[PDB]
Amino acid sequence: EMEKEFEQIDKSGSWAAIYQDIRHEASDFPCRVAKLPKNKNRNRYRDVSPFDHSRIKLHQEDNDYINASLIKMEEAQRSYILTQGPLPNTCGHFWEMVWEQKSRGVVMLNRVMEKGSLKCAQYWPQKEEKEMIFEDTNLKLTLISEDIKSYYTVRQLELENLTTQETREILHFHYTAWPDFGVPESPASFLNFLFKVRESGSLSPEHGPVVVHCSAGIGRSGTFCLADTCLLLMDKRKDPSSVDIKKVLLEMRKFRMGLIQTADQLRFSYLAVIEGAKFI
Repeated sequence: EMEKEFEQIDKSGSWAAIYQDIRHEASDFPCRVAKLPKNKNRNRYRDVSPFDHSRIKLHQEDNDYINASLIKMEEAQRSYILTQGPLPNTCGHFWEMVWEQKSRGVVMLNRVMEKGSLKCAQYWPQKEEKEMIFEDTNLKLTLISEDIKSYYTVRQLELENLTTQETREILHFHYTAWPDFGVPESPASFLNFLFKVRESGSLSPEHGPVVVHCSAGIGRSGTFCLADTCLLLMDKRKDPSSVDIKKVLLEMRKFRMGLIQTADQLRFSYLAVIEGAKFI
C-alpha cells in the first residue's frame, strides 16, 4: 500500500511539496563544536555539520572532532556512522574513527572523480603492493584484494595498529554506478548493493556501526540508511503497511541534518523500498 501512496504523489507531482514539508519539520539542534574556528579545515562544507549530541568523538585528547554522526534506529535495531568523504587532512582521522568505533564495513556511495571534480580523497590503497601509512595516527592500511563489478566494487582491507600489532579486516563496499546528475532510473543495482552489504554481516550489532559516506554524508548516504531501515521495519512488523518513509526519515534527521538532499532522492528512496519489499 506504500505503492499506492507512491502512485498518488506521482500522479499529482507533489514530490517537491512532500520533500519541503520534511525539511520544515526536521529537527534543529546546535552544532557548536563543528563551528569552532579550529575545525574549519575539518569540514568539507560549511553548511553540513554534525549535531553536538550525536557527533562521533575521536579518542584523541587535543582535538576529538570529525564530521561524522551516529545514527541510532532503535526499533530497526541498527546503527550507522554517517560521515563526509575524507579530506586530504582527515584521512587519518577517518581510519582512527573506524578503529575506535570497531567498524567492520565501510560503505562508499560516490566516485573519487565525478564530472571532473574531486568529491573525496583517496583514503585507501590503490595497489596491493604499497601500504598506506597515516602519520598522525598509529594505523597502517593494506589492500588485500578487490572484486570489481559493473555497479560496485568490494575490497578486503587490513587495518593494523602499529602500537599493539593488532590487525582487523575491513570490508570496503564501493558503489560506483550513481549518475553524475540526478538519481538512478532504477533501484535494482542499488538494492543489490545493499543486500550485498547485508550478506557480509557488516551491519550486525556484534560489530561497530558501519561507516557510510558520500561527498557530504547526507545525500546518497541518507538513501542507503533510509532504505535499509525501512526494509527492516516492514519485515519485523505485524503490519508492513504501518511503515511511513517520511516518519522514518524525520526520526533519522534527529541524528544528522539534511539526510536526503533532493526531492529526487526522496522519490528514489520510495522506489528502492517498494522494489526491495517486493524482493523481500
